[PDB]
Amino acid sequence: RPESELIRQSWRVVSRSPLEHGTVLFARLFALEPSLLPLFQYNGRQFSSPEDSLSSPEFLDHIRKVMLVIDAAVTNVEDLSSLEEYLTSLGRKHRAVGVRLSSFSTVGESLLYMLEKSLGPDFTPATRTAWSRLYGAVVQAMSRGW
Amino acid sequence: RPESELIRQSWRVVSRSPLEHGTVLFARLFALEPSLLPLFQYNGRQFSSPEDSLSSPEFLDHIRKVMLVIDAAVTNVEDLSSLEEYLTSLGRKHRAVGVRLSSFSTVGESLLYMLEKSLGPDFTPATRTAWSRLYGAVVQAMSRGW
Amino acid sequence: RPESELIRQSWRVVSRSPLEHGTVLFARLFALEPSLLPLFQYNGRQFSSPEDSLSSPEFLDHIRKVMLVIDAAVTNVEDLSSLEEYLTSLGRKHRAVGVRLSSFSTVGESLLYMLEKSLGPDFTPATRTAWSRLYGAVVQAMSRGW
Amino acid sequence: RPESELIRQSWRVVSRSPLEHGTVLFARLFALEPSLLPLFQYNGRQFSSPEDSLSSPEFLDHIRKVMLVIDAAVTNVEDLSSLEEYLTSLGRKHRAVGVRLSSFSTVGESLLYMLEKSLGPDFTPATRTAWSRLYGAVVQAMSRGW
Amino acid sequence: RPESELIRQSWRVVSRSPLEHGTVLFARLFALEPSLLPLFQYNGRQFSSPEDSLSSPEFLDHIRKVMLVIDAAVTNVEDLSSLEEYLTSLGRKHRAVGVRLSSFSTVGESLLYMLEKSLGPDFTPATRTAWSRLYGAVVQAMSRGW
Amino acid sequence: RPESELIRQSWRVVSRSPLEHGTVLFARLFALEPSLLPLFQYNGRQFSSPEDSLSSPEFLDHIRKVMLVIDAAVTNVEDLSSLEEYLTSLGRKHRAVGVRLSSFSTVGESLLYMLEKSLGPDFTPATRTAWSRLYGAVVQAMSRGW
Ligand code: HEM
Ligand code: HEM
Ligand code: HEM
Ligand code: HEM
Ligand code: HEM
Ligand code: HEM
Repeated sequence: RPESELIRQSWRVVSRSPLEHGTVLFARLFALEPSLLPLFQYNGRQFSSPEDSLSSPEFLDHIRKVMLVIDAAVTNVEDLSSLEEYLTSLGRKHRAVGVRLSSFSTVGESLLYMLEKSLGPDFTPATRTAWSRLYGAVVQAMSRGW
Repeated sequence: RPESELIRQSWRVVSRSPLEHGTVLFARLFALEPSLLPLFQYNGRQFSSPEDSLSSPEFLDHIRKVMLVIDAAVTNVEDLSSLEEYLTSLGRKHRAVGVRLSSFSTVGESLLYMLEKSLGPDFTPATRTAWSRLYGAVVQAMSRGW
Repeated sequence: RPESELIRQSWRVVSRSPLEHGTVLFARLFALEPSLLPLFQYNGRQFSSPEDSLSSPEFLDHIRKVMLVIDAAVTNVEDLSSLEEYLTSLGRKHRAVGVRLSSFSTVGESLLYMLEKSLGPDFTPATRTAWSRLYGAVVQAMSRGW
Repeated sequence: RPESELIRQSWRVVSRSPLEHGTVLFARLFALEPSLLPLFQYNGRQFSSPEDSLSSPEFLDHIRKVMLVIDAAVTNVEDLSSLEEYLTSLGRKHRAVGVRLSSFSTVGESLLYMLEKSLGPDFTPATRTAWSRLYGAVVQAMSRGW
Repeated sequence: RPESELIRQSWRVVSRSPLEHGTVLFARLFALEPSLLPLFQYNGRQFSSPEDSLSSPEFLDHIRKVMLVIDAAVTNVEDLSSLEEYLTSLGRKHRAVGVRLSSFSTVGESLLYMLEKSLGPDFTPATRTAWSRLYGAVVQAMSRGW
Repeated sequence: RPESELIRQSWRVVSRSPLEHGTVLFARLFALEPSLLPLFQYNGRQFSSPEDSLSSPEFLDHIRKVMLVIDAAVTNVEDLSSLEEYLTSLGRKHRAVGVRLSSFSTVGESLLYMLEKSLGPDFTPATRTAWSRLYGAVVQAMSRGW
């Protein structure tokens, strides 16, 4: 894939500061779909507002985990089947905790939003399409699990 | 069930003032999912904002009805099969008016939110888990209807 | 004042259920001006969302207090100078806790909103103007205090 | 259908200024379901806020297209099978771009909202029911496509 | 002023469709400051949500009036003292209806937002600064009135 | 001051990760007062949504600056007059860019919110009061400038 280098080059920016960038992704996600806020429950409490999630060490650690799994997809962008079973197992964990398959698009839109805002003019049409394809391949792998 | 007493003890607080507590539950529900606001249409009009629903006698009467059905679940917590057909009939009514099965989780999260906020430190881990199980049993009964 | 009976007649509806109606007024107030939410701090904690305030016994008791002071204005609508010093003392308490004079209009708009929604077609033009005048007279009395 | 004239008479108001009215419909749609905002992507960019969509010529042109297709349904209200294949083809296009069948209700609620707000007292019970039936027939035609 | 041509050239875009552009400005204004929504009251009713304002013929006519007064400022950009008394009289009307001097900045930010979104890359730094200066001169003229 | 150690001890938590904590403070600030979003304009563009600010390197650098100035107040908590002229000069800069004195309370509430959420049960009554006093002393110093 020639778009493998578009993904690698565009991820370098974000990968140097994964929590700041992941913070944009989750801020966007809760602005688009605040009904996902209750899925993140730590110490038996529900976040009242999206800004409450940003004060939780557990939640910020969850952001870091998400960013490491996207980073792994980037590392394996030229295949992606090297991570197939890890992603199917990650999908099984999602279904277990009550996440719906239909919510995948909103997370993808939040990731694309975060990339658009970080790269500016460098988030070219080809770069956008390459990320949509990567994300789609990741979600397909995770979808085996429902 | 030993958690039957956790449910009964925790419901006494809320059951003494069902409209105030139900008001928290619906306020939370519309904050998490404002797309449910149009399902409550009285006198051929749509609520523009969540606060509009709180001014409607019909809507507040709907809150009271919801709270009485949760109260009935509490009264029958040691079985729950005593209410099985009433709940299946309630499920049929829901499908009829356009409510989706997928919205059950958001209502459950709103109920758990209302209980967390009312009980504070008394909403222990065991109490939380007991309510999730009760609510799950109620939704399972209602789900026969779609 | 002939509008004294418009105020008395229109207040009877609301006065029979002061917490439900006051709940609409404060729900509207926080929807219009969420920056007022932090002024209501009980047990050293800030409400994260407007729906959090509706779960607080202290806050609901504050609503009841507000509704009793509007009720007192209605009781004294034919004069209003009978309550002048009580209202000036209430104004002093407001300035003390950090409330700004400029926020009076938003509270007035929330009260008028609550009355419009409760009375429907009975909230005639004359009724609206009578309430605006009463509220203005109340705020003038309270404004001595800043 | 006798409600054919209720639909025609009520549409004349809106049809004279299709962009202003369509603007209400989409403003309502994004207020109820902001997660639909990312589906409208032009020039490789995502709208950050609903008000951003109203500044986009492409988006306003999309509103005009939607309003012309509702207008065509009105023109063919006495049958509706004259437009069956056009609507099935429109449904296929929707599935292609990632729109879910479940989102149809929210668009219907936004259309009914726009009609209620435009007609006021002229949006009688019979008029409301006639539009719900028309919209339902349109969505049924479009649903063949998923 | 050499920035007189930057203002004239940038206004031509917007002036051809004043209601669509004014709609962006007011949508932005209510998103930034929803407490201004109650100031626009027609037929003795308050808008519950910003989208309600967009359904009101009176409100859309108010948008057109605002856009004509900005257009007049553009027409007189090389002086602006030709409109001094009209603007002072407009300021007096504002104070009368309860608008605060402090709200001028938010309206200016909404206008600049609308211009940024309409012009894109054509809303250069010099164009931005020229509009800020024009708007400031308009508000100074209107401020005599409080 | 004995509350000097309450401030120092409570700041250690936050001072180790100033951007994450500052991010909570600004997220809260924009949730309470979205009309402050346009004051942060970089590269001649306005943030459409609060989440847009979190993607801006300039804005995140502004957060770091704010956190360093609060850190300086903590370092000088036993006097605070050691920073008097720096703070008066910072106040002059604020007035210059259009910030209002009245917005100080909302920033203080956002800071207290961030501290409450970071410390949990360690944000005792005495700790809360100590921070309110420090913040008040800072704002008093900055207020010379308007
Ligand atoms: C369908 C949309 C999604 C939703 C609603 C969702 C939500 C969640 C939730 C609620 C958790 C558990 C939180 C906790 O208990 O700490 C979680 C875990 C996680 N998510 Fe997602 N998620 C979605 C998609 C994704 C995607 C697309 C990825 C990246 C490939 C991802 C990466 C992760 C990771 C790495 C974890 C930690 C799993 C573990 O505990 O081993 N998620 N997600
Ligand atoms: C799936 C999530 C739900 C949604 C979206 C929903 C929505 C609705 C709606 C729109 C109505 C009709 C309103 C009216 O016309 O007055 C209704 C009725 C009602 N709901 Fe729900 N509901 C949900 C779940 C529940 C649950 C979990 C309970 C409690 C077990 C419940 C209790 C009731 C009751 C008691 C009624 C009145 C039924 C009757 O007319 O006989 N609902 N609900
Ligand atoms: C200017 C707009 C207003 C704001 C921001 C405001 C806010 C507040 C706050 C923050 C409190 C103290 C809460 C507590 O510690 O429990 C309070 C108390 C109160 N307010 Fe207001 N208020 C406003 C106007 C009014 C008006 C117009 C009335 C009715 C005439 C009113 C009636 C009351 C009453 C009766 C109390 C309780 C006072 C006491 O402790 O003795 N307020 N208000
Ligand atoms: C299920 C709810 C719906 C959603 C989420 C939705 C969303 C969309 C989207 C994302 C597009 C493409 C935008 C673009 O690329 O410019 C579109 C196109 C369109 N929609 Fe919808 N839509 C829905 C239902 C409807 C309905 C009920 C109608 C009217 C019958 C309608 C009329 C149209 C038309 C006429 C187009 C242009 C199609 C073309 O490119 O040929 N949509 N819609
Ligand atoms: C300070 C911020 C402002 C606020 C809160 C505000 C609000 C209002 C309100 C509430 C009205 C009366 C609505 C009605 O009854 O129909 C009005 C009228 C109007 N405004 Fe503003 N406005 C502001 C600034 C401006 C600016 C900067 C301009 C353009 C120079 C402007 C142009 C107009 C015009 C032309 C009218 C119609 C006046 C008339 O009745 O003769 N406004 N405004
Ligand atoms: C009154 C409420 C406040 C508002 C609305 C406000 C807003 C702003 C704005 C708009 C800027 C300039 C942004 C830029 O161009 O990058 C700024 C700068 C700054 N603010 Fe605030 N601010 C407030 C209070 C405070 C407080 C209480 C502190 C901490 C003591 C603070 C610390 C700073 C610092 C350190 C800077 C950078 C100044 C420089 O350029 O030298 N601000 N603030």
